[PDB]
Amino acid sequence: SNIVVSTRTGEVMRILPRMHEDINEEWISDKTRFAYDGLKRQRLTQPMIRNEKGLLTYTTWEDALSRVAGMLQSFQGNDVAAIAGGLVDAEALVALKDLLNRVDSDSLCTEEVFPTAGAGTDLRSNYLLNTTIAGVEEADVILLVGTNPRFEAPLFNARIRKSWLHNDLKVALIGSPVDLTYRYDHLGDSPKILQDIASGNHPFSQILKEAKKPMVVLGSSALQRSDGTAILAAVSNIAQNIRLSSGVTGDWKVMNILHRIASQVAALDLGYKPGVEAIRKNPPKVLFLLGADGGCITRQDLPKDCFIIYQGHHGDVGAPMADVILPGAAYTEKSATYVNTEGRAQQTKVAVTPPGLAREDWKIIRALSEIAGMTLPYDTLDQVRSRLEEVSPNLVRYDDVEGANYFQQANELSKLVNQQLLADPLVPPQLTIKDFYMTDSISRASQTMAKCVKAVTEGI
Amino acid sequence: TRPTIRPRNDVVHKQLSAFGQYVAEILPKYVQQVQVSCFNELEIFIHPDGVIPVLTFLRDHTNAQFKSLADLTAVDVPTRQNRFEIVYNLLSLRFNSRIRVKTYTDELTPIESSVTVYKAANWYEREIWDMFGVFFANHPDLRRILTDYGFEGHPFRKDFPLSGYVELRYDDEVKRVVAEPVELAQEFRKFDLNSPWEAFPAYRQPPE
Amino acid sequence: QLIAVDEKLDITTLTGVPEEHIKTRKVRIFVPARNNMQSGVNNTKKWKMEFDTRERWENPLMGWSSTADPLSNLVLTFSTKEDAVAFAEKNGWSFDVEERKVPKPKSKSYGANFSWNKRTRVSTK
Amino acid sequence: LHHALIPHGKGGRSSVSGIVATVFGATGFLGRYVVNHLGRMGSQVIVPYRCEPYDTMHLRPMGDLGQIIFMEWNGKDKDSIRKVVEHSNVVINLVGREWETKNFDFEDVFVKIPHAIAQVSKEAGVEKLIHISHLNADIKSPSRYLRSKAVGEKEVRAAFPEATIIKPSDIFGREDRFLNYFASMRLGKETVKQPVYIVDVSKGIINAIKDPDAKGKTFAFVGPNRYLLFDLVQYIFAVAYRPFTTRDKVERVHMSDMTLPHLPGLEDLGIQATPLELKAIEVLRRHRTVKPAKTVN
Amino acid sequence: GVRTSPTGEKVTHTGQAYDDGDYRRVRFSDRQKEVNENFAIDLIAEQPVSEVGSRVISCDGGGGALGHPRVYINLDKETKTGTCGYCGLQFRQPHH
Amino acid sequence: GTSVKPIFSRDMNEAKRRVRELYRAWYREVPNTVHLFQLDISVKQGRDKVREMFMKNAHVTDPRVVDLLVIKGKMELEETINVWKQRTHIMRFFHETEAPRPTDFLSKFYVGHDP
Amino acid sequence: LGLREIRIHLCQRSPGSQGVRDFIEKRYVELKKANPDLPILIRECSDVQPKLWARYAFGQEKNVSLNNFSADQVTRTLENVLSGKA
Ligand SMILES: NC(=O)C1=CN([C@@H]2O[C@H](COP(=O)(O)OP(=O)(O)OC[C@H]3O[C@@H](n4cnc5c(N)ncnc54)[C@H](OP(=O)(O)O)[C@@H]3O)[C@@H](O)[C@H]2O)C=CC1
Ligand SMILES: [Zn+2]
Repeated sequence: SNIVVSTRTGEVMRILPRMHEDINEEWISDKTRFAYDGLKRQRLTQPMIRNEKGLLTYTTWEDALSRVAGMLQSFQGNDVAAIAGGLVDAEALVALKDLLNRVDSDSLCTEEVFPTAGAGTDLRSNYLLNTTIAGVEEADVILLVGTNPRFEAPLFNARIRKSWLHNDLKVALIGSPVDLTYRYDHLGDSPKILQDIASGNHPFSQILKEAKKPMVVLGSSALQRSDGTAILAAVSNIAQNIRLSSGVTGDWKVMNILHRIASQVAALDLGYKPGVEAIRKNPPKVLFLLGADGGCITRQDLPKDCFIIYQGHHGDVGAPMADVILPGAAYTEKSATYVNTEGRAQQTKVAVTPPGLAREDWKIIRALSEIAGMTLPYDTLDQVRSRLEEVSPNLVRYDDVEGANYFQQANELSKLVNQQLLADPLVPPQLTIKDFYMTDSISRASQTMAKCVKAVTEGI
Repeated sequence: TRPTIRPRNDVVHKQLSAFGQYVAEILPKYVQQVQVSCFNELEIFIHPDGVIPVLTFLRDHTNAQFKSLADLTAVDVPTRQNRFEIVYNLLSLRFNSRIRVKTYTDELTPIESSVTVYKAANWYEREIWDMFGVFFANHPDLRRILTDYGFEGHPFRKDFPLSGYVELRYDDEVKRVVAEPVELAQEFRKFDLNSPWEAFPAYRQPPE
Repeated sequence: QLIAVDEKLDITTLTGVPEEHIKTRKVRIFVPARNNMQSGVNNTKKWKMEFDTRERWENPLMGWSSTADPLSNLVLTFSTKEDAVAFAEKNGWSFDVEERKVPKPKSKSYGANFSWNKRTRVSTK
Repeated sequence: LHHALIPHGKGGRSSVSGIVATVFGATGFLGRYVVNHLGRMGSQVIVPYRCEPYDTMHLRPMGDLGQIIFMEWNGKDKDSIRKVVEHSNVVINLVGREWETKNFDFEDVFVKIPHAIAQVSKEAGVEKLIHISHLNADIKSPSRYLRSKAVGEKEVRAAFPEATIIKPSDIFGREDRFLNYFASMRLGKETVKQPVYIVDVSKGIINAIKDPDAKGKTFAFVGPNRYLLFDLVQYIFAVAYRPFTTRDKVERVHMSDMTLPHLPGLEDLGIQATPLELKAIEVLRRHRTVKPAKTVN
Repeated sequence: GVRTSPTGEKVTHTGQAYDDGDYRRVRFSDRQKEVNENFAIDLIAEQPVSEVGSRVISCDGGGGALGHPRVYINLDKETKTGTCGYCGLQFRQPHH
Repeated sequence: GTSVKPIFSRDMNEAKRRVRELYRAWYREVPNTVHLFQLDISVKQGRDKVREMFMKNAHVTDPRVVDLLVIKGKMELEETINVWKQRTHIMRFFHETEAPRPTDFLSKFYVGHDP
Repeated sequence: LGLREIRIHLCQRSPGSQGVRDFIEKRYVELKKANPDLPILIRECSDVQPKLWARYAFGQEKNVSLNNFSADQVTRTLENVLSGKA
């Protein structure tokens, strides 16, 4: 959602909404509005390295960059690896891609899991919200599979509520009976109901049959539970049955995926491999944590004497387990490109400059490359964005949401594997309001979010 | 209109409108527009090539004889193709009246110098050249008049920064006053004072 | 009496701006978004050209906000987007243009509040 | 790095460079150049002055508001040194008098004061200390000045093991005591001199501050060209358009300039030493009312 | 109510005091630090709570035109006392 | 089309002629300027500075811009001839008090965020 | 020399991408059957010539234009790139 950052004397004061009729209309969520408080707390301001006692101590940029470049030169190939966090821009992502490509490494992993079987991330529409946020106003029935959009994407749920109020849109949910601020038809909890709808036994198959503009939305949280391949295959089968039986109403694009982190689509468009299983299959000897603070990979899942580099802006679960800490910029301190779940690429602007000795993330990666002799061709931001256009030309069209529909190829590619579903009901992580405030490093370091959690747990 | 409103003079408005007719009729080659404001100010908009001819006529005609040049200035409107607006203010002691003549120009088109018509304009034109960069042809001696020697840029243009680009101090190393890029201990605070809710409906523009 | 020469206008050598304040700055041309604290729209009529934010640091004495770029407070106003682009081009600044966002027309109906069978029926007023 | 000490700005008058420097003897010939180079780039300078406040007045415009802080001290007391270098991270020692007083001999000036300064700096946690000695400084030297420098240089290195020692070679400048000395006269052909420009020495001190690897190193700051005394004085008198300090100065000026090829020099800090032919006119234009001297290499 | 820092500096009513490693303390050597001794928060904490027998009470800060703009305060909440937004004086209805 | 009004020239050849005349005058003036203002630079340095100033505007391809720069340079020359400037004004052309701003990406990255 | 990925940039509405589009809509599926591990990224341009990128070991890349190529020509050039033959 578009925002306005209000500053004064180089300090962030508040976040206000900005009008985009197609994304958020006029509203922003409480996290978006009130989590800027964490940008002034738990911040990483200077480079740090491990001393003889094993503790982290401050050091200059030259020392840390040289110490990282030493290990980057010493090792090569699969021994080097990278993990992308939830608040990473496209420029840093492509910089890391090129830096590890100059070392012959493809182990670019993301904390969020997206099933790669079949089409994987080859076809863009396989991991986007093809109906778009505005298009929800034209649907007449929507199916939600293993999502709690009220907390995973509050403005998406607000748009659904508006369409429910004004267009008599009918909603059905497959998952835990969460509160979505409107009445919905709870089909059930067990994932096998999807197959039942695929079989045609459940009457909701007849319900989706008669709809002029149906809609199926699947969230990545239900793709995390190791049944992502099977659940995605079932949902794609439902979409294929709808399109095949009801006929092709046109360019309606029934199939939709709702994302939860900001950097997922930008990473997938740049060729990153979703998930972290590639790290698990081939543990590396040196690891880059480009803002990774999820705890998916610990030092137990890594060999001894592993070299870990953390590049980010808050000290969180990812920082104390590192050997070299490089301070980066936040989303309010850099002109950076992010792609939303619609697949629309939007760029931020520089509101303040990074505190202390922090620098722009892509500049950090480029300097590190130039130290280790693998000097990246680009020097300025325009050249970085030209590189981004070369890798993916849709990352430079800054308000487009339109794209090709290649649903048939991705659907027929998913029928090759026939992985089975677990007997485990779909339970989203965001079960209640108390789980919405604390989500990422900026939210966790926020005192206002802590007060909100305290008030929810006990009110006065 | 009770005592808090400025009184209105219809007679002077009519007289100035009639004289605008008169000047319009005599010089159709150059005059492009004539206006009389609500507070009885009469201004005539002309083509740049008519500056010498329009000015000479106002001064010498038995009905004009605007023998005094009160002021000459320029206005910078970056949104216009012809960026600079040259304004002449003339006073006639014979008929006890004031007139305004407006003209347009841009960065590279010179204006004819009216030092021949008014000796007063000389320094005035120099100031314009110093402050906006408008060149005046056939000026007896055109150079800077207010800025420092060697000052680069024209400060009164709208895209010139308020504090400029360089500042002066004393260096004991070279034992002289030196100029270095400007750094401010406290940066100028820019205020957004404009409010929504337009104040004067009579100036509302069409919504195109 | 007329040159009739053909070339794009470029006055960078006459304005006196330093070299690095032309080829390093990135201007933004945009219609400012309406303040969400107020419902008036009189501030979203013209086009504004502004520059890219540079570093602001703390003064060791008095803790004020110090800056080193002269163009930190320069905002220019234009009637049309084409005028702004022309100004930026002739002044040699690389620019980013954003298209004007207009609130779409909406269908408001007071009677819809008291609906017989739709969900638009309001609980209280 | 203690956030308040993080550099900020574009290296200007009002910027921050993260240097808290205490310049002992800042009211001398070299001190003014050092303080000017420090303050023109945003660093804070603490200056301790024995003399009247009026004498220091020239330094005031060398730094922005609050960036130059004057405090009184004396070498005989250690508490004053402690309070002057208490918060500094760089301590520069420029104290030195070329003659003898009834209260301060060469031993007081060049041995006891630098040793106490180094001891207090080490106690207070000062990160960097820069000391100034002479190029011709050795214990065996006949002159007391040079002999004193050797004892002091050794005792400072003992007190501050990672201190940086700078040994300038006969500094010349606008307020110097070399070209002014020879131009105010209005014995040679065996003494060779190696003068160094004052701005080069000041920039060398600044770079040694900014250079991390110059912790325990020792430097010899020398000019580009070696000149015989006789033809150098001939050039000095020619520039001034002229027809051609008790006992220690004469014995030191007739002493030839040593050569220490092992010690690193100005070029190792990135300074192209300026030939005396360029700056001789600048210094000596005021003594008036072209054919440079031959150099030996 | 002026306090003292562990290093020895006085603590202002805004709570400001340089930490141990801060070089800026050098500015106070051989000089003094300008600190107001009368803390407004303590001084206003010493004022009595007035007792007025009305639901709404008006405050102008005293002095008429020499005070602050007049404001009206509701005293219906018995759990607390109504505090003037400008003057800081506290009012209360006569409970029990 | 794109008809525009001349200032002094009709094409670029006359503009080049005026530029050459101005360079002639400046080259003639440099020695007298160095001697009269008591500069500490060499006449070689002054003439190299004049060459650098003339080279800064080498890419101009518009006669109006070119002869406007010629008028400005003539104004500056008249300032220097009549000794309206001082040593400080003349000395500024040399930026002897400004620290060398580095150009490589690594150096800029270390000092700050300014590209 | 080892191929690590390919990227096919095609325009959704430009005529020069026409045959390229047909390629996918005819036979991209078949391609993915033959290469179960090579990432074939498909991306969309606008007012730019279609192009195919090939990325090798150590980050080397080669790009070739596919303007007005038919499905046959794109299939042939893709075969040559996959096999390594020039
Ligand atoms: N010939 C040269 O220029 C070069 C000098 N040497 C060394 O360079 C150092 C300084 O250079 P320079 O500028 O020429 O010396 P100056 O004579 O110009 O200034 C001496 C400085 O030291 C201070 N000072 C001197 N004696 C005392 C004292 N007894 N107590 C407190 N402060 C004192 C002076 O303060 P105040 O004025 O108040 O007395 C003044 O700040 C000297 O220590 C010298 O040994 C290095 C090679 C040659
Ligand atoms: Zn009150």
